[PDB]
This record gives sequence, C-alpha cells and structure tokens, in this order.
Amino acid sequence: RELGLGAASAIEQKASAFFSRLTDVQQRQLEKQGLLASRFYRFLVISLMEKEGTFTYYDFYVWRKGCLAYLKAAEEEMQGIVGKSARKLADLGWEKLRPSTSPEFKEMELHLKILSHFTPEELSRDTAEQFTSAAIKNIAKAAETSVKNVKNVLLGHAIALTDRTWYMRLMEMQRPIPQSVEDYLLLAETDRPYMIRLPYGEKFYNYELEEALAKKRASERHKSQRDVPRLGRKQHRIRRLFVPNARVAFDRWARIPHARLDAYGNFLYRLNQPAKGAAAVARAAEREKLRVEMSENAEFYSDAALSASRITLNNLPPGAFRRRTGMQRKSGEIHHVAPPRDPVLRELFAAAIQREKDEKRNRERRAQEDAAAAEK
Amino acid sequence: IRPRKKGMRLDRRRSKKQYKHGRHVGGWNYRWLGS
Amino acid sequence: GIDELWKGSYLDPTIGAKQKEANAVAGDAWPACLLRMKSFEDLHKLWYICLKEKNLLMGERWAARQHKQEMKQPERLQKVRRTMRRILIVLTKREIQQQCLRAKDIL
Amino acid sequence: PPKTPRNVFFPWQVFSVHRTGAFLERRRVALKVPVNLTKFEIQSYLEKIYGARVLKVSTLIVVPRRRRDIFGPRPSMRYYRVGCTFKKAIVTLEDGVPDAVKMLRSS
Amino acid sequence: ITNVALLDPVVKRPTRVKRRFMMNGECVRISKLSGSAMPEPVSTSALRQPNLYQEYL
Amino acid sequence: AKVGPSKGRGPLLAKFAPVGFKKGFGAIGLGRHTKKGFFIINTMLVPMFKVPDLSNCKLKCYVAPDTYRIVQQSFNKRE
Amino acid sequence: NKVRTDKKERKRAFPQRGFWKKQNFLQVKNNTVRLAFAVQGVDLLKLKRLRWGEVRKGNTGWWTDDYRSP
Amino acid sequence: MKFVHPRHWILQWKIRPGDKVVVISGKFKTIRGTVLQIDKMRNGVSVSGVKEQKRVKQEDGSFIRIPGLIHVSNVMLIDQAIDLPTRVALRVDDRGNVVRISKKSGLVIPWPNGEMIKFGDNRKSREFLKSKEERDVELRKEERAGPKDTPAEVAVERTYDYQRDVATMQALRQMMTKYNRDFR
Amino acid sequence: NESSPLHMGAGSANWTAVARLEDFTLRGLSHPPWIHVSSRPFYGAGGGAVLAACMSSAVW
Amino acid sequence: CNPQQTRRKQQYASIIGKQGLSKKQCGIFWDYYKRKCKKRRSTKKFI
RNA sequence: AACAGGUGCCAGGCCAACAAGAAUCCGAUCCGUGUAUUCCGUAC
RNA sequence: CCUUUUAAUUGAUUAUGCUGACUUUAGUCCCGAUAAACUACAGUUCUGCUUAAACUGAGGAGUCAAGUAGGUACAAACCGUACAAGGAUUAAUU
RNA sequence: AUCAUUGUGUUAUGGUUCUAUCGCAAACCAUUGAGA
RNA sequence: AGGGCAUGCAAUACCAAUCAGAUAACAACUGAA
RNA sequence: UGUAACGGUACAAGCUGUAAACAAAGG
RNA sequence: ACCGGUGGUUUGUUAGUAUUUAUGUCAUCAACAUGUCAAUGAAAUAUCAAUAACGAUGAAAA
RNA sequence: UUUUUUUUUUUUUUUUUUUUUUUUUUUUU
RNA sequence: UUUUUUUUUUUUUU
Repeated sequence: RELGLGAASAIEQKASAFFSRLTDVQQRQLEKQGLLASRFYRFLVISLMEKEGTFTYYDFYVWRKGCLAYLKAAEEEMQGIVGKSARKLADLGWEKLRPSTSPEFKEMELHLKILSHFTPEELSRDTAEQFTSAAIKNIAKAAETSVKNVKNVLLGHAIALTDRTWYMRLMEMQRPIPQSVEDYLLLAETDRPYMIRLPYGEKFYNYELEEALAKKRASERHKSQRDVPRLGRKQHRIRRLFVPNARVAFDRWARIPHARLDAYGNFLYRLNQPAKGAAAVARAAEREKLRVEMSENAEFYSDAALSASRITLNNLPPGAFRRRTGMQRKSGEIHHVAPPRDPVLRELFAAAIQREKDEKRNRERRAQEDAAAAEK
Repeated sequence: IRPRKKGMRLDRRRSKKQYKHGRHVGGWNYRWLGS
Repeated sequence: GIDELWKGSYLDPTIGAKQKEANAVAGDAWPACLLRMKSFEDLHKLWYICLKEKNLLMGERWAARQHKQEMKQPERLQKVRRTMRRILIVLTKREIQQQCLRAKDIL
Repeated sequence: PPKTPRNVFFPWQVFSVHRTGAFLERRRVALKVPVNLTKFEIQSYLEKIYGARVLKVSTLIVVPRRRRDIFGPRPSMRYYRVGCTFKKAIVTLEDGVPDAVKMLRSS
Repeated sequence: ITNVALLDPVVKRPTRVKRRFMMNGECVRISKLSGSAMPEPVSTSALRQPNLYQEYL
Repeated sequence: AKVGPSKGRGPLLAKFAPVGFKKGFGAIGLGRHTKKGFFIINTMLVPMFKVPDLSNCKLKCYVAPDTYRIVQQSFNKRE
Repeated sequence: NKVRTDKKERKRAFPQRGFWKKQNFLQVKNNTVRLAFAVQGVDLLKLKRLRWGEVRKGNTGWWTDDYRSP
Repeated sequence: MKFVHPRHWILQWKIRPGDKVVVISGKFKTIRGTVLQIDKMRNGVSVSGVKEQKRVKQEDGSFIRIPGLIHVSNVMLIDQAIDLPTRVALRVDDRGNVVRISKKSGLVIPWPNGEMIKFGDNRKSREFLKSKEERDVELRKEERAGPKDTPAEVAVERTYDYQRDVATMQALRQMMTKYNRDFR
Repeated sequence: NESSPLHMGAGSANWTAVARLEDFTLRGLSHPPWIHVSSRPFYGAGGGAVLAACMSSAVW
Repeated sequence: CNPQQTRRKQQYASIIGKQGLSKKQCGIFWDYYKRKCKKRRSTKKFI
C-alpha cells in the first residue's frame, strides 16, 4: 500500500491507543469536543476536493503541506492535555505515540523536500508523460536521494487524480462516499474508472494503469496451462487420479487422508489397516501359517528368509506386483528348501547353513578390522 | 417419411435385428459384458 | 423475515467492511461423531439452519460471479454440504436397523 | 429435477436474491429459483421458513443464449453457454426493500 | 449365471437380494419382493460329492 | 442441418417453436380441465412444508475450534 | 447473427465508399436519456466531457474562470 | 522436480530428515551434507550445500541461497562406525519393529530423533527438519470463535436415546396425513 | 425450399428416423444409433469401495 | 523416391562412424545408433 | 536377446523392504549408464 | 568396415495426374441514388417522403421469422432485457 | 578472366512437413490354499 | 460393498396362433421369408 | 448392457447423480 | 485332477491404435479440418538485481 | 389476449414432455 | 370454433 492509506490508518489507530489512556476526568471533558487525530481522513478528503478545475503539481504540494500542518497541529493538541512531563511522559509512552516520531511523517517531509526542487514549467504540468530518465536522475541528485522516492511522488499524483475523478463522479450522482480506508479499498475493487475510450484507436496515457499493467505482466508469464481445463482441449485422465488439487477444503477431523490431497497417504493407510474381505483374510491366514512354521524352524533358515515372513501388508489390489500392470519390486518370487526329515541329513544341512553364516560374518569382521587398523 | 408411408411401418426395436451384430468402437467383433 | 437473506452478509449496505470481515469468519463443519449423539429434533433444526446459511451464501456466490471474481472464503459451502450429508447418513442408518429387524422376524 | 412429495421434512430447495439490471418497484424483490416450483409452493416456502409477508408471486423462465468460441489465439469453434436455466421469481412484499440490494450500480 | 435367478422366500419367484449392515456389524441378506431375510446356505459336507468324470479322465 | 439439434440448438422448447406446442419443465398437477376451457383448482394436491420451532435454538451452523482439542483429550483417558 | 453462422460475410469482402449514420435516431435516444437524468438532476454530458482530473461543481466551465480573476 | 507415476512409489523409506548422506553423482560430486526435506510423492530429497541457486531478499539487505531438490537414488547413507558409504538393509524383528543394518560393517544404524521432524499441514507426506528455535517455542513458549460457532459445551451434549427414537419413529410414520386442509 | 420446423420434426426427428429402412450401424450425433461404446475402464490404485460399475441390474 | 533420402543418408553416414554420441546429438537416428553400438559390443562377450 | 522400470542419454553389481565395485584410467566446455582393464553374485 | 540374404515393391523433367506451398498477369479491375453547420454577446440550414397520439368505461385490428437483430465507456468484449393483477394510494418522505 | 551499369559468386536472415503413448488376454507354463 | 443414485430410450412376453396401439367379439379378411 | 439430455465441480473430451469427491469411533 | 490367489511366456521387440466435434444436404448420404495435457530447460524447489553500463543462475538466453 | 381441454381430427405419438408416480379409509378439525 | 357451479342425455331454431 502507498503512504496515503497507511499513514492515515496508523495515525487513526494511534489516536485510539492514546485516547484509551485518559482518566475519567480527562475523558468526560474531551467527549464533548473530540480529538483532531481522529478526524484526519475527513480533512484529507475535503481538502482534496477543494480546488476547481485541473490539478497540478503545485496544488498537490499545497495539499500535502496542508496535511502536514494539520498533523503538526494535532500533535500540539495532544500535548496540551497532558501538559506535565514528570511522570506521564514515561507512564504513557508518549515517545511512541507522537505522530512526528512515526516513519510516515519522515516520508511526507521527504516528499515535500523532493517536490521543492521542481522547476516552474514542470510544476505547471498535469501528467508525467514527458519526464525523462535523465531529468529524474537529476532531481534525485539534487534532492540527495534515490529515484524510487522520486517516482513515488508521480505515482501518488496519479493516484490523487484518480481519486478526484471518482469522488467527483460519486458526488454528482449523490451517493455515499467511503468513510475509512477499509471501505475505500473494498469499494475500489469494483467501482474505479481507469480508462477513457477514444476514437480512431487513440492511446490514453495513464501512469497508474501503466505500472499496474507492468506488474501484472511480470507476474503473469510465470504460469502453466497443463492442469488447467480448457474448452476443446483433451484432458489427461490418469493424472487427475493422483495429482493433488489445491482447491478442496481440508478437514482435520477426518482420519483417512483425502485421495485428492494425499494419494500416497491414502494408499498407505488402507494397507496399514487390518484385513477386510474373504481374499484378504485368506491371504492373512496363509501368511500367518508360514510365519509360525518358520518361527518353529528358524535354525534351518537365513536372516533374510525369517525377516521376509514378518512383513505385514493387507488389502492388496488384484495383482499389485505385475510387470505390465503393477508396482515396482526388485525381489520376485523366492522360495527356500525345507530341511530333510532324516536327522543324519538334517545335521549336515544345519552345518552348511552355519558355514554360510560364518562366511558372511568373517567378511564383515575383516572390513571392521581394516577400518580400525587404517585409522592411524 | 410422409403420413401415409409412416402409417404402415413398425419400430426397429420391435424385432430382434438389434441383437444380431457386433459393431462397436473397437471394431466389428463386440463381446458383451460378462460373457 | 425477508431481511435474513442478506443481513450480515457482504450485500448488507448498513455495515462497514470491518464488520463484514468479522462476520465472514467460520469454524469447522459438524462431524458424524457429534451428529450421532443428537436426537431427531436437533438434527431437524440443524438441517434448516444449514439450509438458511446455504441460501445466504449463494447470493454472495452469484454476486461475485457477476463481476467475474472469486467469492471470499469459499470453504463455507463445502462445510455446509458435508454437515447436510452427515445428518442424512445418520438417519438412514437408524432406519436400516429397523428394516433388518423386520426382515428377521418374517424369516 | 426431482418432484416434491406431499410431506417435505428435508427440503433441498435453495433460495437466493438475483441482482437485475432493470428497474424494480419498492415492494418488489427478484429471486432465483429452480424451474420445478409453483406459485403456491414458492409462497408457502417463504411463508413458513422465512415468515415474510407475501402478496403476489410472478414467475419467468430464463434460458441462456448460445455462444461460440471464436476469440483467442487457438479458437475451437465450439458452441457453449454461460450460466444455467432457472426461474426468475418476483415477490411483491408488504414492506419496502432498499434498491442497493436488488438493483445494480456502477460508476 | 445369466440363465438363472434367485427365488423369493415366500413368493417363490425370481427376485433380487441386497445386503444390509446393522449397527453391530451384522450382515443380513434381504429380498426385494417380500422384503424378507434370506435363509442360510447348505453345509458343504452335505453338498460334497465324488467327481467320476475326473476319475475316468 | 438448418433445422434441428446440430448447431448447439439443443432439444426443442416452447420458446423455439410455433404456437401450440405443449411442453413443461416438470411440475405437479393441481386440478383438471373442464369441457369449456376452464380449470378447477384443488388445494388438496398442494404439498405441506414442515418446519420445527427455531425461536430458541442453541445450536449453530459451525463448531468452535476449541471443540477438537476437548474431544481429543477424552480419547487419551480411555488408554 | 451474433453466433456468426449466416452468409453475412460475403458482401463485406468488396470495398465500399461509405455507410449510413442514424444520427436522427441516435440523437433522439440520447436526448431521452439526458432528459431522464435531468429530471433527477444529474448532468451526464458534463461528466462525459470533463478532463480526467478535472473538478467542476455545478454548471461551470472555462467561462466561469473569466470573471473570477481573483 | 515433478510428480512421478504411482508405480514408482517407495513403500518403505531408508532415509529420514536430518540424516547424514553423501551425493553419489552429479555436478556437486564428492560433497557431504545433512538431509532437510524429503518428498515421497516426487521421489526426492533435500541436502544442504547442494544445488544452492535460488536467491531471496531480506529486510537486512543481504541474500541467502536455499538448496534444491535431487533424486533419492543419487545419495548414499554413511556409517558413523567406519565413516564410509555403505548400503542399508531393512530387517523386521519379532516385535514388529524395522531396523537398518549396514552391508559392510554390519552394524545397526539407529533412526534420527523423531521430535526434530516436522510434517506438512495439507500433506503429511512432505517432511521437514525442525529447527532449535521452532522446537523451543513449543517446549517453553507454549483461534477465536466466530459468531456462528457452536459452544464447546453445547456441541458435546448427549441427547440420543434408543427407546425414545424407536417410540417416536413409529408414531411419526403411523400418524401421517394424505391431503392438505390448512392451506387456504 | 421453405423452412418448416413442423415438417422437419414430423419427418426427420428422433421418433421418425426409427421407422426408416436405413443403415443404423452408422454413428449419429443427433440420432439413436445402435453402436456399442465399451464403457468405463479397469481400476488402478484408488479406493475399492468407490468404484462404480452397474446400475439397472442392481437397482432395489 | 526423391532428394530427401539422399540428404538423410548423407547425414546418417556422417554420424554412424563415431563414438560417444548423445541422444540430443543423434537425433532421429538414435535407435539405429544404439542398435549399431550394441551389435558392435557383441564381439567382446566370452563364455 | 539382463527392454524390467527409473535415475539427465545405452546399467547384473544404484533406487526399487532378499545376492553382488561410491572399482581404476581416459573425457572441451559438461553431468556423463561412454572406450580400455579387472573383480564379484547367480537354482534370479 | 568386408561377405551371404532380403515378397522394399526398392529409381522420375512429363499421365491438362492426387495432396500443398509460392511467383507472373498485378499497386491494374472493383467504391450503390444528397448534404451542411456546432461561432468573438439572442433566434428557425437545405432537400426526399408523408397513418407521427401512448387511459378517457373497450389490452393500441392480426399471423410468421429472428433458436432473442434499435440496452450498454466513438467496444464485433464482459454484463443485462419477455411480469396479462401492472405492484409508486409515491398526493408521501427529506 | 566483358562486373562496363540492371549480372554473376559467397555468406547471412526469413519461409518451411511436425512422431513426448494414458496400453498390453480369453491361450500356455510354474507355484500355492481347502476339500475328495 | 457402509449410504445415496431426478428424467428419456414408447415394454403384461421369466411367455405363446397371425394381422394396428395402451396387442383387436365371430364373419367380412387376403399371406413364399 | 451401451448411449443422449439437465444440474454440480474450476462450465470441462475428466469426475459426478441435489446425500452431486466419502461413513472408517456401536462396548 | 475341478475351484480360489500369485508370478512368468506367447500373441507383439518383426504388427499396430479406434471413443470428443467445426463445416456440406430436405433426406438418404459423405468426410483423416485445425502440432502436444505442455513457454524453454535434466532441474523453474535456479525465471535473481535494475536506470544506462557492468552484474546473478544455467552447457547454451536479452 | 393466447396456449391447455370437447368437436372438427389423426398412437398422420415432435425423445429426455403432461390434469398421467399403484387406481380413495381420505383421520373430515 | 364451445365464455364463468361440474357430468349424462332428447326435439326445434337467426
């Protein structure tokens, strides 16, 4: 937002903040007169809508000077009631409640200082259409500041022009006028003229419009037209099943994630959930049997064989691991041979298993040792 | 179709002719669901 | 009365922007958890309350549509729709109970 | 739409105000209703739910016009429509209604 | 399957059957015509029979 | 084709047809036609709208955010 | 046609010298609108002619500034 | 990065936020770092000091670069025991717990702190590394109701009765009219 | 060549075409053809509880 | 049956006789070049 | 035919919950599944 | 690379050949019956045609087309417009 | 190697066809579960 | 499949001489599918 | 069974069927 | 050896592929309109900074 | 003021339409 | 070409 709005909003907020501190004796007396700090908007508007005819830079400077004078008078009005400074100065935080101490006052003074350097010919202009970059840089050099502040003044001028126009049109039609910044903003969204159509395809100059247009053009190109539905363009069907949509409302109450929000989570959740259905139940049972069997004969199996049997994954869609229509898996169908029934053979089998295990362990140990010794 | 001509013709759905073909988007060999 | 159609909404010309923004605020939708504990009369009254809120919302929706702009706080509609569906879910289960019982006796 | 039964316990009709660009009398309000409601039914809805005083109810059928996709860099030349078929209802209330609700404004 | 239909309990006519779940999670099969509960299936021990065609093959 | 649903025209309607075409939009009958063009209306076929008293109702459309935490806290007690 | 479906684009191909101007009718229509606003007491022409950032309260213009030297 | 096909999803992840990994390949090869963000949907990870190209402006007048996103298959887990890269194997215990085991050393790799992991508001799949300042706020340092908000005390009130319901419902159905008389 | 919606609808409409000794196998935009269109596809990884498939065979 | 085939053949011939060509480099001939390379690599395979 | 998918382009030893090298040299920018050499797993 | 094989239908200035692009003729041809004024101290420009009355106790004496063609900022855009009871007894309010 | 100069030679720009799969059984083989 | 699921495709054929229609008192009254 | 119309969704070659993108907690 | 669940091969690396609609006619009827769901880039979770110039990221850009 | 409905006059059905949803124990208040 | 409480039914007629 520009300084025109924020300054008034902050001044009015601080007005109420300071008014809340007065005691009964000092508040009942002031209830019948009011405070100047709480009437800045009205004066701003009325002074804006004072001069007849066109609006020039000289008139803008006069209006800003009048606003600054009004704020200065309001500061003295506030100081008059307190008067003393032995205890109240520290008990009321007057340092933070002084309008002159706010950043916006410094910005207004800087705007006045920048305007002071304008030439009479430039002061007798209505629009910033013939303002050169060299002229702006010279003005900034003379004012001992940056070109951003210089451009802000022209922006403000434009804004003022627009405001004038809108106010005129409302007053003519005898309709209510915004009373606050909030209302102003609210209304401006759909009731604001910003162009005048001309014949022969003529161009209409507008700094306000120009800047807005430039910003929108800068912010527009960073977009995509992929997921955006269109008329006559084929829409991807597979994508619309997993691609999240940032349009649906979120509900914390619901336990299960929404499929249009978190498909990953929604898929995992059902997997996590117990078995449901005949096929699920059957698979569960079949799995369990194997688990128990393997637990009873662990010694006849490797670590990985035992570990694999412990996985819990229920509610599996029909053929969820097919190469053509399924998930990705590195380990396919793997089986382990059961030990013999003859103890003589069983012992040999066991010995083989243990030899394998010992080999593995040895391999690991070697690496460990290597590292240890290497750490010199 | 004129009134006189239309007054002496039956509906196509009145016959079995509609269940004697396999024309579909896939081709000329259509298999009914649950067949 | 008729005033209810627009009273407290954005359309109301007798209030400022701050009042409309304060009014705009809303909470969470009624869940099945809470809706199950209530009796027939409470759900019946809540149905009419939700219908009144939907009627108020629609106006704003259309208003926005007119100017080719997005309605402020569009989730309200969704919320109301969810509550309305959950009430009927509850009721339907309540009914199915009895239907089952009846079936059992005939068999 | 679905037909209205004799005993209605959970009505689904949604009532809203329609902002028309034409001039309306003091005692006249413009609403948007389904295309499946009668004068009597409309009257009773407002009389029982809202409890608003009603004198007369007028109804009109609103059908959107046809449109063609011709503009843009990549036109499709396809036909379409904007909005939906509805019933423009006009209610003659006892009391007065502000114009700032029923009528549009633009500077 | 298309060549057969489920008979009504009482009506003894072809009809449809729908599942309904109770508050307790109990599943009940209800007919359309009569709106009555369906009977339980026959035990597999009674319906078990030998397949002589397979033996011949 | 010049005439028919082939240019986004849609199904035929009363509006887009000569005088005499009979086509409604879905309604409920409230009477019968006489032998002279009159129409006797009956009040018996009009539906009834049932609405409970809403003069004193504590319930509201939405639920306070603080409700969630209170409901949640009850669960942990059952553990 | 708004839909752009008829053979109305055929004639347009060929060049033309000029076209009619329904000034007579347009003037009347404008006058009626002006009257309809005047009875209420709001100037439409004034607002349709004033300079962008121009303020003119009442029936005032360039002429007003003449005698108003001070 | 972009969304991947569902068939490419990884059911069980071997990397957690805050874990120490080394980039296996890329422009920035032979650079270590710490995990800051993981994307399950996209199959991607975030590591400090890797792919730092974005720039933002701060109120102090300085600039800072945020690391980018890289494929999960481009990184490897380091073993603290040996301080060398190694493959991880997932093993399920009798108790139902999943553990990480090194392939070279064979040692058990404990999981990072669970309290230092933050989840998304709209999407839980996307995890983040909690900061010390953020955690302190919840450790020691720690929404108004609108007009149309039911009281927390009124909302919870129980009024349901089986017997009442059954009694009333029957009557409701039983005592039903067929024609309107009160209308005019 | 005159324009007659009455004639058009009485001789060339949906109910008038069915009475025609024509090749109905051809696809028709504004007609009741008799060509089969293969319906909704197989199921991927969505919720199994929300996959619709039948209606007139299941209505109760 | 034309000038176009001569250009395609000349282009092809100019790239066929090389090693370490990228997909972005090969162009339309990527498949052909991959098949060529795999065919070539056949001689280095032992029992 | 290790076309089984992906990873920046041609991967048995890298991601894919169960085997197997962050392997060495070469490389315009420029990652690089690429050339040369070599080890290992396999009832995949 | 070489060598063996190939049912590729494998070969082009031309069939007024089929499907497209782009030159020449070539800044050539084509332009509908009637306009003007809006000022530096008041006013009524000329011409063609001639059903232009909107409560008077009476629904302007009819049909058909427009698949909504006299609404809207010197807009081919967006947004609106069909009330058989005529809602404003709005002769009041301010 | 005839530009006498309205030509030719080189080079550059412009014009210029448009292919990223969302798929893959009812046949065969192997293995496993209950009951004969 | 927990719940719900407007309307149109002219339907007593899960049966029964043929010939219009919500499928026709005899006869008049007829026939290559 | 296969399809057409209307409505919603972000007015769309998708989804959906006024309960118009979900009930997951029955002691 | 029926019946349920899982995996692989062939059809098929050598063969191919269609569902929506603008336009013609009274009708029958005929018909392959308009690159892709798409700035580009492996990555936009790299499109920074701003006034001219020099500056940032990227293999390559204004 | 028309359309709707009887007659002329016609299942000579104007797809998604109607005084037309299973046809009077209707709780007359 | 039927006009005001709805049906069935007979003769004449400006």
